[PDB]
Amino acid sequence: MLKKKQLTVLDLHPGAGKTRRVLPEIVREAIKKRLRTVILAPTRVVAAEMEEALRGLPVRYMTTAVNVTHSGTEIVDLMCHATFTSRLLQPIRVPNYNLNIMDEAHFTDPSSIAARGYISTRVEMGEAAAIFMTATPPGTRDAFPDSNSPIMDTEVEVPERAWSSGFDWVTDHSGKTVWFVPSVRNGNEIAACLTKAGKRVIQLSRKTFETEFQKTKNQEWDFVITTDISEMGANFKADRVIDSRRCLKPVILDGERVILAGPMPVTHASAAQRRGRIGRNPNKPGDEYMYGGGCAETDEGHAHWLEARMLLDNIYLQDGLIASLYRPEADKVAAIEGEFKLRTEQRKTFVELMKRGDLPVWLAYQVASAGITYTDRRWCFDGTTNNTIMEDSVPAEVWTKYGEKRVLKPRWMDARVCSDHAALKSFKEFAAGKR
Ligand SMILES: [N]C1=N([C]C(=O)[N]C2=[C][C]=C(F)[C]=[C]2)[C]=[C]S1
Repeated sequence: MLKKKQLTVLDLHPGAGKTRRVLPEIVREAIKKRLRTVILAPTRVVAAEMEEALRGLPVRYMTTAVNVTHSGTEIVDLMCHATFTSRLLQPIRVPNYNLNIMDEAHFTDPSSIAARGYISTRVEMGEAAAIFMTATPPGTRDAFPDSNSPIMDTEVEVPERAWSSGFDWVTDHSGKTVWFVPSVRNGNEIAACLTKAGKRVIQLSRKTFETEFQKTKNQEWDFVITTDISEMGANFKADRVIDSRRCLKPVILDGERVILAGPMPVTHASAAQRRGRIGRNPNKPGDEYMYGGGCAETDEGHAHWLEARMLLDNIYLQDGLIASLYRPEADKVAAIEGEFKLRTEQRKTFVELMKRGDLPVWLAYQVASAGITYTDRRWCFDGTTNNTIMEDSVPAEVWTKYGEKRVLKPRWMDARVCSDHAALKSFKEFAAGKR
């Protein structure tokens, strides 16, 4: 496993003990063999759970989610998938790790796909070893894998809007339910319907994840309404999962705009991870999984794989060489390796637009490749009339850094900057030059 030139996929079923049992054994062996090691966590929540499982082992936590005093003698580093990809992109020196361990290696965010591509390329070159830990590796076709205890699987119509009748089974339940919705806006509507019926609801999404997840431990709740982010190792002490089996898919149209297509079916990997939140306790057989549609390979042509190539084309590997995507997920995009490689100054703009600007990868690339500098926000206002961003069915307006009231009409339209109130508020602040 730990020998150079080897990539191992640790594919034990969900709840089999990959993080709490297998991971500390691997880390202990890596420290014994003097292997400079990196452990990659999908989120800050998982990074905190990993510290608990690794307590007593000398690990340098490169995240503010863990409060530890490092001795300076650790040869194992732990950081989030995004942090690893970010440090590779920035001028900062990243050690050439002998062993690369990725937990929740099924994560399909652009920085996670790019991290897999880089690490797998290093292993292919015979320079390093890697271990990818996931119950659902890329290409998996089984939405119903093994579990610690039997699960009641039921195909049923699941609401995606508020309802007045026809779904008594949803509210008649007396336990705790984790409900996967296709979007933040869809979750808001269902959460309001359940709150009106007397239920205590917590909502989770990528932007509110660390703060709102704490509420699942600190208070009594009846429902957790979440997007696909809870597929990445978040654990709940729940009795039931309700799964719409739907997700939004960012799609690049004619290479000039990004729309959020769907809702459409999730992959089998996503369905298995959603179901995998329950059936984890061998002492409580009969947790329920209610599912509202079929699976499909909706990752083919998904913007995230093209965005992963934009990231990889701008990471130094060796001379003019470029890291390829991890082989089982390479056909998800039709791209030319190196097509997105930027010159030094435009690359710095690209990185700053993502890191400080908080823009999606595709949108950051359009701005940087056009030769626009980070602080120049004229492009947020000079697009075509069809790129007008709407807020409450009326064009969104902002006061520019010059003091002029203008309609938000970006030269490149990426639907992710206005998919919910929180995203549109952050994009308005960016267009106004507030960051
Ligand atoms: N899962 C769930 N539930 C059911 C149960 O647990 N059951 C049992 C136990 C034990 C035994 F021995 C037998 C059975 C409820 C709620 S959640």
